[PDB]
Amino acid sequence: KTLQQIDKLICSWLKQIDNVIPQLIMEMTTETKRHRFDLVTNVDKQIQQQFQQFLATYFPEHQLLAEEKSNAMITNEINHLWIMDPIDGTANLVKQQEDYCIILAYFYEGKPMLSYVYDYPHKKLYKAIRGEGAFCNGIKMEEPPSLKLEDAIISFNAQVMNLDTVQDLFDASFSYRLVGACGLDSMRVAKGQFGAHINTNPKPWDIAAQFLFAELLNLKMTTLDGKAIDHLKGAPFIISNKACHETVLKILNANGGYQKYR
Amino acid sequence: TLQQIDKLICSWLKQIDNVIPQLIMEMTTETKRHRFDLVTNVDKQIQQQFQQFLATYFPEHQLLAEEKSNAMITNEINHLWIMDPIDGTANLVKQQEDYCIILAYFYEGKPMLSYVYDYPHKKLYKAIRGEGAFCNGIKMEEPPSLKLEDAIISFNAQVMNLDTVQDLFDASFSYRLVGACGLDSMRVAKGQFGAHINTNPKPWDIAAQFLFAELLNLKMTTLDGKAIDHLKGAPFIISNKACHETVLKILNANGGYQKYR
Ligand SMILES: [Mg+2]
Ligand SMILES: [Mg+2]
Ligand SMILES: [Mg+2]
Ligand SMILES: [Mg+2]
Repeated sequence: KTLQQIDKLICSWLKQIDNVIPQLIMEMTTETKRHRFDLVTNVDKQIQQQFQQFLATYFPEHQLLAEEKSNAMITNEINHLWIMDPIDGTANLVKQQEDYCIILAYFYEGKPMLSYVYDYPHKKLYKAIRGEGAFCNGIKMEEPPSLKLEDAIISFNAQVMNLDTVQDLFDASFSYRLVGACGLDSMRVAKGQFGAHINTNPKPWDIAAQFLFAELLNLKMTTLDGKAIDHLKGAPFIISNKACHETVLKILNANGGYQKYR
Repeated sequence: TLQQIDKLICSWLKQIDNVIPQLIMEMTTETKRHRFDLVTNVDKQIQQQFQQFLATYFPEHQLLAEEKSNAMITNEINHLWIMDPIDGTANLVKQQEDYCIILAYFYEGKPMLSYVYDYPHKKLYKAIRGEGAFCNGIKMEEPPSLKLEDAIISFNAQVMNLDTVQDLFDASFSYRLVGACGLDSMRVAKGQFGAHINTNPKPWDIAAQFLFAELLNLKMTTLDGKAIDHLKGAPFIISNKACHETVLKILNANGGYQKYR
């Protein structure tokens, strides 16, 4: 199989989920996990099951690393690895029915080859294909214009950060917005609408697709130390326009750094 | 009937839909009071064109609007339209997304028609005294009750004290921000958010919301619980009914929400 061929299969499968999701929204059940605000719905689980049955049924060699199942499951060493957040932004799904997505990323011998962020509520499928480029619904994306921090909007979670560094990021930037799903706030950076998105504790599925978007669109995607991220393991991370990446990291690691307690 | 006036407004909106591309094509950006206070040709032309519409079809009606001078009398005026030609100009210029047109009509002080048009996503929220509130025709209903602890909230955390920001985070389900008063308010009308706060809105930022709040059974007041005068700003909130008091309580507590540094 060629990559365009695999993409044809995956797009096709993502598109056919437009048919299923409404039914699941209509019969939505909710459980908690690590605490009462750590939600998981019937929608998350059904989308994951169906992808795994789809993977089993076309790429039986390939593995799945995904949020709503256990994963061991090794480096890398796994020739063909899929990583999935069946619903990124479950809270938003639950509370708003909007601003959530589906994340998939394909890795061959550890190198990222295909990435998808599907903004279902707005029927906007973002994908990235190595050798072809990045697209939103077939409309090819290009590297965004340079944005300095003071000219850019930033997105991050202000509840899990020391309020001093929160303030500094407000002061240093043009404005603050939050969509509330890593894949969506990440896409706003890829489109050039936000200068940078931060998440101080993502799981691997929250950021798996963004790797290839960052590469093909000359974005910086690093740890909050400016280091490479290991796609199997999470790390605190940033996805940024090139002209403001250094400035945001400088601000975050300043004065003892960015955690509550420093 | 306002049904009639509504058809005409809707038809003006359709016409503006065909116009905005051209305006973007030749977009031009200036700043007003500071580097963060933007205006573009899109703002100016949309406004000028409603002014023309109104001079054509309703010559006794008056217009209070962001991009022009306004005097223009408090009380004592029978047909008044309030306009924010683009609400979320920062979003337009920075994101080309999440901005709206805000338009509302007031007959002897009373809300009769209101319009929040989310052009980017082709969604028109309207409200019509006697008929109801609509989103592209689908009738909007009063949203379910939302206690604060089960609700997402939206506000500008930069303009506020960081102790009351925290206390607001502590008491709600989560925090989001769209960045246009029109759209953050419509999230509340839809029950996606429990409340939205703006501490220093202009009349045009909040003018459409009065009529939505009334018909959908929301609360809309100052940050002291009072009636808002539609002709002048005031620090304001629009809230699901089941979280209004709690939010106001938290905002006024420990000496208030205002910056101290
Ligand atoms: Mg989760
Ligand atoms: Mg998830
Ligand atoms: Mg303005
Ligand atoms: Mg405006």
